[PDB]
Amino acid sequence: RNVELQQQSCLLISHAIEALILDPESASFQEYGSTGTAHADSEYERRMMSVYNHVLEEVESLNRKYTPVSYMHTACLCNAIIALLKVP
Amino acid sequence: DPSQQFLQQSLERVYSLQHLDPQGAQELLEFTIRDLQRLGELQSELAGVADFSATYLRCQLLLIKALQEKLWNVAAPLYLKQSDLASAAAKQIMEETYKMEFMYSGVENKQVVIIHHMRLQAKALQLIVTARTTRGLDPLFGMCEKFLQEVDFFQRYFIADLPHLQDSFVDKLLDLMPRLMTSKPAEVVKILQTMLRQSAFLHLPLPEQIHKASATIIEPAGESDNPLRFTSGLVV
Amino acid sequence: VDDWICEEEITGTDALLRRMLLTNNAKNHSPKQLQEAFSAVPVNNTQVMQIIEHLTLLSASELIPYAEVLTSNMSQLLNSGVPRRILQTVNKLWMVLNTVMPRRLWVMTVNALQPSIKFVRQQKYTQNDLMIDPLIVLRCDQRVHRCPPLMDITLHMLNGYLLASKAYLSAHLKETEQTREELKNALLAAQDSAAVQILLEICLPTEEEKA
Amino acid sequence: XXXXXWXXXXXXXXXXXXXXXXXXXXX
Amino acid sequence: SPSYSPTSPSYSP
Amino acid sequence: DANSALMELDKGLRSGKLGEQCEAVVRFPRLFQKYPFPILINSAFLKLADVFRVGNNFLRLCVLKVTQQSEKHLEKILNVDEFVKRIFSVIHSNDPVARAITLRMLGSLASIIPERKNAHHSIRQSLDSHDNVEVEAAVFAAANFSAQSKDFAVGICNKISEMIQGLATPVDLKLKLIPILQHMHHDAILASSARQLLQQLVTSYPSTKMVIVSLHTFTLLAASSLVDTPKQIQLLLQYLKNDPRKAVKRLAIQDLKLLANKTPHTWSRENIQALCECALQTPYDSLKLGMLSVLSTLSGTIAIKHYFRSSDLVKLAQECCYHNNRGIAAHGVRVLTNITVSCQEKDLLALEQDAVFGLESLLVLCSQDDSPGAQATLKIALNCMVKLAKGRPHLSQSVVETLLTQL
Amino acid sequence: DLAGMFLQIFPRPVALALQQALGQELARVVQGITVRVLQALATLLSSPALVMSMHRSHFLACPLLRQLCQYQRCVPQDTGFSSLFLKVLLQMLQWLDSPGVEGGPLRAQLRMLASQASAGRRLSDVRGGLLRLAEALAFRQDLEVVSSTVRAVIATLRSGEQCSVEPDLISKVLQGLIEVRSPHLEELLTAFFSAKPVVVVSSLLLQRLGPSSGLLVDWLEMLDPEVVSSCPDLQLRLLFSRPSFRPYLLTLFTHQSSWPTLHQCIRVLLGEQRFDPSASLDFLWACIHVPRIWQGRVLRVQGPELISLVELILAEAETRSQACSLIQARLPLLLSCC
Repeated sequence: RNVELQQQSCLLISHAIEALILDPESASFQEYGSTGTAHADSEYERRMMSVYNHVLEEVESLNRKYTPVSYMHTACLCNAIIALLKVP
Repeated sequence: DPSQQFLQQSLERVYSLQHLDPQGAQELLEFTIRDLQRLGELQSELAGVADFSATYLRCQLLLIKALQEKLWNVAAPLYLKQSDLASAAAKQIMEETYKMEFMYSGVENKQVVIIHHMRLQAKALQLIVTARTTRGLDPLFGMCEKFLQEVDFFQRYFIADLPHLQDSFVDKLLDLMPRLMTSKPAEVVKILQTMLRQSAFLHLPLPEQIHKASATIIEPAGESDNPLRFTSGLVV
Repeated sequence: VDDWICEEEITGTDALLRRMLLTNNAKNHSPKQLQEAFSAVPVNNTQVMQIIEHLTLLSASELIPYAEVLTSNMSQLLNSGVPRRILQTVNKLWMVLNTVMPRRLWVMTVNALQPSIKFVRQQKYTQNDLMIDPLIVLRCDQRVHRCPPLMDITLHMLNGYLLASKAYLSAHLKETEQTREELKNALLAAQDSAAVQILLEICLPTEEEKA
Repeated sequence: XXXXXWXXXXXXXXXXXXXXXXXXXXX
Repeated sequence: SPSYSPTSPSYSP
Repeated sequence: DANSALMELDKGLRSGKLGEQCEAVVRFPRLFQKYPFPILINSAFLKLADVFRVGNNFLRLCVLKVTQQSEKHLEKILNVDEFVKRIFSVIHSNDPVARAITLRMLGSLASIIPERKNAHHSIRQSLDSHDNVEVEAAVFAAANFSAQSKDFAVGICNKISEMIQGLATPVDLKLKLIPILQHMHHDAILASSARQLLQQLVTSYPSTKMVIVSLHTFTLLAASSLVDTPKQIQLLLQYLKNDPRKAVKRLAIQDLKLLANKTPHTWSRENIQALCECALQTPYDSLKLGMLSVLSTLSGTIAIKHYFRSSDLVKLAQECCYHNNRGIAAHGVRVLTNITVSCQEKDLLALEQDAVFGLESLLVLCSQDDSPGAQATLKIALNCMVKLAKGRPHLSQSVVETLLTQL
Repeated sequence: DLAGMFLQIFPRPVALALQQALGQELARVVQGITVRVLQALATLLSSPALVMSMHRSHFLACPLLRQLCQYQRCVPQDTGFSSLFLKVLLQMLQWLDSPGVEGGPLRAQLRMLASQASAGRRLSDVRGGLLRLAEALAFRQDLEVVSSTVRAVIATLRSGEQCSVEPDLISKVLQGLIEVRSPHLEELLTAFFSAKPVVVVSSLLLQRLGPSSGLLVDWLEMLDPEVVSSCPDLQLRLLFSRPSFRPYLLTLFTHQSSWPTLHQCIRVLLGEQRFDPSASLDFLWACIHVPRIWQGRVLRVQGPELISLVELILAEAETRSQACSLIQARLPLLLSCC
């Protein structure tokens, strides 16, 4: 689960690059994760999925609101880096 | 006939306990599959109906286990197929439905309709699993339209026994079908994912006489290590 | 082989009965309690039934402390009215004890089954004495000759000591070597023949019981 | 009884960890 | 042989 | 080399001395472990059968021990006919010990010679012999062959029946003779006939050893042949509530424990109700603890959903939750916790706090004593409260608080 | 105070502190305030209330009673705590012995605590307590009364020695306990026969027994060392007469009894239709074919003995006729006897 969490972290960063820098028109489909029973076994897993949900919501909320050369795009992605690294 | 009575009792125990938690449903299905397998190993004349019902309950168990995976709790970009379980589950249900339809002698229309219903459920599960891993919109729309075409073919072929499948996958599809043509395909995938979990488990009408199609070959007799020599490029 | 094939499993009934009955933890059963049951001058057969029927459930490793009380009270088991179940159960327990302690058990049983006319009547029968002269085991209480559960025990000891005397004589021959092989073979053959002849004389319907 | 207790259920002692225990225990 | 009856079935190798 | 070692321990079995010959025989399983080659295992087993045929009874017993220790390797000999024939040739010996050893060989070889009719006939003939060791070995061989062959079982069922109701057969040999019926799990009518014989047999011989052995073989038949289970469960409950002996009740308890561990889904609500009623009106803690162990095994399965307000199981769990015995308390707490986390009905809201305070009382009783038996109940209670905290989240605060106050 | 916190608890963290103090005292006793708590509870229950508060909050009340019982059991030599606890339990039940209370776990816990404590006393005499048990069996049901009296009789036989046995009274009491299916039947038989039981068990078996017949058969096998050794008339009536447990007793008697007993049995059986012919012929056929006789490998009878055998076989033939196969099966025995 820890290895899967790291893989999901870098997948999240790659998707955050793609959906709001490279091609916001082609990307940002109905990627609404069915967050029902969050059966996270550890506190670390809870923090990682909370960070993932927050970053995905920020990406979806800032999908096409700006031109692809944006200060908000770099700021939200570059603070997603901080949110991912804040949890030890 | 104590064995026939036990088979009926185990099947109705499965049917009448379809309101449990997923773990309890998996436990009940595993218990009944084990009991049906051992009953087939004991009563020879009921072996065919025993493993017929066992394959049906294995299909339902695979569907339940696939619908309770960890991939539904993660988003589409965070989905990863290298730890996937539902993709193999849909393929296994397809194989078991074909095995059920064609290696059993005593099948009829009243069983073929449930077999094809389980095939439709497996196709829907595979559609949602493939929709999880697709980022483009047009291939997802393509096999969503193909799946709706398959559902239309099913309602056209089996229109006679449609009023026997109460609260199932196909009739609850038929209620929402005019919405389903006009819905965006990602919303179609989402409503299918939320509607498989709410679909009611069907019942198998037990055939009077049914046997497995069995085949064993004896003349090759694969227990001799002596090679069968011949000239290269010629025939043996 | 008869002392070895009895360890072969049959149907698992004994392990089942041990598990279902030895867990009663009625720990009153002891060599002291069984000795008090035997040593009652108004002797009661019911209490010794209860104790040895409990003893049959025990393993051979945990039947070791009961060997002395089981052997040394075998003279009372010939006393003209002892029930057949007591004798059969004692024979069963002796056969169980024979699988783990036979070299001691044969000496104790031979010392127990003496006629005991005198105070000891040579209670100092050692293992060396019985290996020197295996026919000592036929000099029993003479009431055993019509007690089949004790004929089973004495025939077991007789066969064992007849087998042991061959090894003892070979060991003594090699030790005192520092022909005699022919004389040893003649002694062994005459010893087995004498044992067979005494056994056949036991089979005779003696004139006390004839009329 | 934690299902994920590392110190507990030490019946499955490894090779490196056993040697590490032997080296850092008696010291 | 003393271990077999005279009327016992013979063993043919 | 494999064949070199085979010759090295093969030269020892013509030594004439019995010691080196038994040396040579009992070295064979190590050779089988080192060199599992079928063409070599075949030759080794054939010469083992030859020295079995010509050797004395102790050598035959050594061959028997080797055969028992090498049961997985004797399926790969493939010269079965002559090997079994040269072993079987000394079933005709006038020695009953040799006949017994050969019957034990046949029972040991029953995995690779099922439906071998002369072996069946030899077992049937030796079951009526007058020598006790031969009859015991025939019982062992019949128990082995009934497990591996149904054609042996159908006739031997009638034979074992007729020699159980035959009163010339002694009681101890009857006791050894009952568990042959355990292997009647081949045909439904065969299992039904075995159950009828066992039903007549329990009431015909009401001895405590007889009822223990007959009930255990009836339940092994019912577990192996699956269409016997509800009537076996109700028979066990009937014998648990009616037979006054503690040993019979103890077998009924451990037997229902076995049947609940194997097939908990086949328990009806009436069976759980009868077991609960048995646990209410018993005066002995040693039997109540076992009954609550069976009910706690049943509580962790889907049998509770088949069982389901405040029922007799809930009242029994509440009563056994506050008990001076720590094991009974642990089992009652386990039942209460399983009922609480099993469903979400309105009735369990009252007994949720009952489970919490029973957990706290078991903690305050099991912590200061340091008994080896107290640590098991402590582990049971702490696992139960872990399950209570995880299954139902809201009440975990009180569980954590009482752990902190107990620490 | 103490009564203040009892009124604080039942009508909640103070209960946990009360529970911890009880746990502390039990820890000190087993290694190196309970009496004050029991005195406060007794003085509070003497004044008429709290019993409905403890009934509704049974999950705070039952652990306290359990801790008090554990303290009572850990120091039984401390006389005064046990007696005060017994009066507390009896008063608590007396306040709870009401028709409408909806009693639950608390009432059952108090009932089992009372059955553990008050039934541990030793009754005065075996004869008087046995007569009391006979009367309690004889009124109608009295299951709680029967349980208390059998516990008292068990304690009396465990502590005291024998008394005026009156075997008719013992037989009547055992028959009553069998007919009411008392769970203490095995204990009562063990205590009775630890300190002529053959006559009692034989008369019980000769008389419905139902599921309790197996215990009596086990005792008859075990207390009687042989099968027919003492009061032989009852044992011949048990074995051969015109019972479901009879073949087990026959199997015992064929292999457990001695040769003089077997010979006397066949003499009195052969030399009136008193005996069952099927059991008689089966017993004779098994006696001829004892495996001890034929191990490793023909009985002479007298004139009237052989006569009595042949009309016994004929009587078996007519009682089977109510075909010739059983006559043919009995022919080898008449051939062997002649």
